[PDB]
Amino acid sequence: ATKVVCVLKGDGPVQGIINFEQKESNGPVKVWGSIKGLTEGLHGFHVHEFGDNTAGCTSAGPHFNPLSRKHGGPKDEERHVGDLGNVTADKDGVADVSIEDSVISLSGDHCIIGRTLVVHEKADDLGKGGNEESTKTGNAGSRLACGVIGIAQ
Amino acid sequence: ATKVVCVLKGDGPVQGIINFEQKESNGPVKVWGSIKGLTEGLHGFHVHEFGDNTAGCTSAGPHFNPLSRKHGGPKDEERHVGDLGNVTADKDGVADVSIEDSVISLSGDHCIIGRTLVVHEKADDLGKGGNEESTKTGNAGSRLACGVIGIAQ
Ligand SMILES: O=C(NCc1ccc(Cl)cc1)c1ccccc1[SeH]
Ligand SMILES: O=C(NCc1ccc(Cl)cc1)c1ccccc1[SeH]
Ligand SMILES: [Zn+2]
Ligand SMILES: [Zn+2]
Repeated sequence: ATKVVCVLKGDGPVQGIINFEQKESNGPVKVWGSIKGLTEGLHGFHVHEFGDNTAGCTSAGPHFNPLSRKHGGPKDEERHVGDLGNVTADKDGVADVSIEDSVISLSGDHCIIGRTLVVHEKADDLGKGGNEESTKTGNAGSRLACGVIGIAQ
Repeated sequence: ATKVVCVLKGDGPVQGIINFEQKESNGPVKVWGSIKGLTEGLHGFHVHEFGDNTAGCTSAGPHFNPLSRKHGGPKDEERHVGDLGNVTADKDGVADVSIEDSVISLSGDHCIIGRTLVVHEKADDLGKGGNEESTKTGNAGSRLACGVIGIAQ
C-alpha cells in the first residue's frame, strides 16, 4: 500500500491533516482526515498543480489538470484530475473528510505527490454555475489553507 | 529543467525558501535559496525520509537513507542520500544557501520529491564525532525548520 499525507495551514484559523491511501496500484484512493476552523457548510476541496507555497496558497497555481479538461464535480466525466468536490463543516467548524476517488492516483500518470491540497472559502459549484469562472474553479473562492502532499510513514 | 521548491517553517523564527533544479535527468542538482533567523555559524542541512509534518518536523523521520548507509558529509562515499552537509549563517542570521549535489535527484528511483528538507540547530559533524549519534544524525541537534519538497513551475 501507498500512504501519503498533507498538513493544511493558512493565514486564518483553518488547519487540518488529510491522509491518502491507495491499496491497489491503479485503484481508488481513500482520502480522509479532519479540518477545523471552517465556516459551517460546503468548502471546495482540490488538488492544485504546484507544490509551491512560496507566496502562500496562491503559488499552488490552478486545479491539477493534466488532461486539459473543464472543471467538474468528482463524479463528472468532464473534470480536472484535482477536482475532489466539497467537504462539509459542521456547526463547530469541523469537517470530517472522507472521500474515495478513482481519478487521482498515488502512482503512475496522475500522481498527486508533491502537489498542493487546498480547502477553499465557499462551495464548489461543480461546474454548474453557468459562468466562465464555474468551469475553471467552480466559484470556490479564496484558498483558506493548503499543504504540499508528501510521502507518509 | 525540472524545478522543485521547499518552504521551511518551524516553531522558532527560522524560515526560508529553497529551490532545487536539475538540468539533466541523472545529472547534478543545484540547491539554492535563503534562510533567515538562524544563529551565526554552521547548520546541518538534510533531506529527511517523510513528507510528513503531522507532528511538526519530528514526523519527517530520519535522514533519507534508501541505500542503508551511515551518516556522512556530502563529499563522502559513505553517506545518506539526504546528507547535504552544512549551510552557513552570517552575522545577521541569514544563510545564502548554494549547493550542488549529485546523489540526490529530482527524477529516478530515489527522488526527493514529496520528502522533507530540514535545517538543524547546530553544525553537522559529517559523521566524525566518534559517537553513535554522529553516524546517524551528525549531531546536528534539533529541527529548526522544515518543509515538504514540492513541484514548482
Ligand atoms: O512515485 C513517486 N515517488 C516514489 C514514492 C511514492 C510514494 C511512496 Cl509512499 C514512496 C515512494 C512520485 C514522485 C513524484 C511525483 C509522483 C510520484 Se508517484
Ligand atoms: O519522476 C517520477 N514520477 C513522475 C514525476 C516526474 C517528474 C516530476 Cl517533476 C514529478 C513527478 C518518479 C517516479 C519514481 C520515483 C521517483 C520519482 Se521522482
Ligand atoms: Zn477543477
Ligand atoms: Zn545523514
